[PDB]
Amino acid sequence: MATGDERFYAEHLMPTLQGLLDPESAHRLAVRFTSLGLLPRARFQDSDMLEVRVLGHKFRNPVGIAAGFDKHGEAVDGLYKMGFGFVEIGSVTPKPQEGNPRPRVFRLPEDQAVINRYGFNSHGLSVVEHRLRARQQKQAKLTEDGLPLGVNLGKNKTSVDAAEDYAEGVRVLGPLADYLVVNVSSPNTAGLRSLQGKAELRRLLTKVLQERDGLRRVHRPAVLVKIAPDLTSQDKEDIASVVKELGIDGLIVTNTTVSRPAGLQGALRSETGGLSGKPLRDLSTQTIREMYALTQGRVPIIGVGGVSSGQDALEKIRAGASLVQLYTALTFWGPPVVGKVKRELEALLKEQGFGGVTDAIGADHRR
Ligand SMILES: Cc1cc2nc3c(=O)[nH]c(=O)nc-3n(C[C@H](O)[C@H](O)[C@H](O)COP(=O)(O)O)c2cc1C
Ligand SMILES: O=C(O)c1[nH]c(=O)[nH]c(=O)c1CCc1ccc(-c2ccccc2)cc1
Ligand SMILES: CCCCCCCCCC[N+](C)(C)[O-]
Ligand SMILES: CCCCCCCCCC[N+](C)(C)[O-]
Ligand SMILES: CCCCCCCCCC[N+](C)(C)[O-]
Ligand SMILES: CCCCCCCCCC[N+](C)(C)[O-]
Ligand SMILES: CCCCCCCCCC[N+](C)(C)[O-]
Ligand SMILES: CCCCCCCCCC[N+](C)(C)[O-]
Ligand SMILES: O=C(O)c1cc(=O)[nH]c(=O)[nH]1
Ligand SMILES: [Cl-]
Repeated sequence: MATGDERFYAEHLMPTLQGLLDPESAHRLAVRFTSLGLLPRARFQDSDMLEVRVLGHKFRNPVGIAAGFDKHGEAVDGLYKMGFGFVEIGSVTPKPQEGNPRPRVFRLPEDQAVINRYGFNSHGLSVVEHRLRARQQKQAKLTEDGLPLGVNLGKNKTSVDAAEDYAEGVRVLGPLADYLVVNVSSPNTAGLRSLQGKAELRRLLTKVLQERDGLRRVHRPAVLVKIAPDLTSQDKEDIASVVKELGIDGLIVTNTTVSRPAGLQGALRSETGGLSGKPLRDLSTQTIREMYALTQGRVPIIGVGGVSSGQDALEKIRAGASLVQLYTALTFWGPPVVGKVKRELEALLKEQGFGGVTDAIGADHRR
């Protein structure tokens, strides 16, 4: 196949919207529309070849919405409707906070990229908890039906105890989540990425895991750590070592990059913030590949960064990802991108002689 809506969105609707509205306004409107289920028809029907079992769950397809689109858990059901196999909300911080001053998001159209410096704009734990609670049973059913929910946790700008911020998040939202993410890789909170270093991480993660283990069984989420694409080889080794020592459930690979790859064309390339989309794609993929190897393929990875096609998804899966996420591609191609990626991925799995996604995970390593 290959669709009318895909072409219409790509060639007319999205460019027109970007023309009318700055990126943060467009994002806010998109959250609203999605929250109301005002979406183009998602014709694609997930086949069994797309199902994955990981992280204590069944995932009907392996394509999720990355953190940052639904920061505050306002559009979860709309996102499933859009065809994502799983939804991750957040980052959520303990107390509400405004984030950085505007403008703080920038398009690089020539690069199929975005740069953001939101700074964990967040409604806070309390608000989000209540919002999730209002739909908790409906989510339990969705999760049973292979449509899990992740919650990504951040820390407030003025916090004097990062580990406590994460612990508070585990206590408040963990009971509502299939998986939690310790996001220690935003580039837009001072000092945060230092939490990726070995001693800090071990201390923070031990606390987080303790908190988690203290939740009742039916409310006990998987815990993953989301890492930057900008780590040294030493940092990566250290993270793998800690994940193994502590039994962390998985990794999310990667956040945005503070690098500016050679060749960027957008006028806005030198704006401060994290860069996402196509220029991030292979950097991301390579990081997955390295982490999979460092963890002996025993630690589930959710691969993210510059996925806008089936090939992109498959490349990450073959590199070691059990699941993938996308955000920036949505910002270019709109909702039809979801079915596009899934249709393309199913075709390529068939063409490469995989019985389904599961058979492709980590395949490059076994060559
Ligand atoms: C506007 C924007 C906001 C984001 N905010 C968050 C966040 O709150 N937490 C997080 O873990 N990642 C956040 N990210 C990163 C994405 O989850 C993802 O890791 C990254 O953008 C790479 O995927 P992509 O190239 O498909 O966008 C954000 C990304 C963008 C573009
Ligand atoms: O337009 C953007 O630049 C932008 N930037 C971001 O950083 N985040 C965003 O979310 C966006 C907007 C992307 C978007 C997503 C969904 C839609 C949509 C939703 C429902 C129905 C039709 C379109 C439209 C635009
Ligand atoms: C101005 C010359 C015509 C170019 C417009 C592009 C053709 C249609 C694009 C795809 N469609 C919107 C029909 O789905
Ligand atoms: C609310 C819709 C207002 C639309 C006004 C702009 C129409 C320009 C069409 C541009 N394009 C050829 C890319 O579709
Ligand atoms: C109101 C300012 C002009 C924007 C009108 C909306 C259509 C913009 C489409 C731009 N472009 C031709 C590059 O697609
Ligand atoms: C709402 C402020 C700017 C308008 C941008 C585009 C809105 C398009 C509305 C489409 N719809 C068919 C649902 O009415
Ligand atoms: C009814 C047409 C409304 C005029 C819209 C003016 C364009 C807004 C500027 C957005 N921008 C090009 C900076 O993205
Ligand atoms: C955030 C920009 C949204 C603009 C276009 C919305 C199109 C909605 C189509 C709804 N329908 C249910 C009619 O498909
Ligand atoms: O809120 C942000 O600035 C944000 C958080 C995150 O983890 N990644 C990112 O690119 N932006
Ligand atoms: Cl420059």
